[PDB]
Amino acid sequence: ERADEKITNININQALSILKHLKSYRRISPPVDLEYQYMLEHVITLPSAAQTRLPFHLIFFGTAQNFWKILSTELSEESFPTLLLISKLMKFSLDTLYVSTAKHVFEKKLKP
Repeated sequence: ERADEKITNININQALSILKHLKSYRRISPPVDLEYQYMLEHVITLPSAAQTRLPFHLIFFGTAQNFWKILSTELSEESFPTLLLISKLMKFSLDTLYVSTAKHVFEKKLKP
């Protein structure tokens, strides 16, 4: 950003809020096989931070399919506002998140 070169296909003006939101959020689930596969394509040992946070490479410039594969296992009532705000900043389809959250809350909280 200091270099002032927005010619790259990767955006820079929006990732600062994403990093803060990811730092403020704590992951509750073990890493999914998608993260293992993406890390083993560019082989590097997974650090311990995979147990507490979400990978930035698969979120920012990754596909929305990866987005919904990763946030599928992270759905909860407390995580719903943070993930909804992230999806607002992702400019993705909020309706899929709403349907998935409704089904998850029905199954985990309303069913018992």
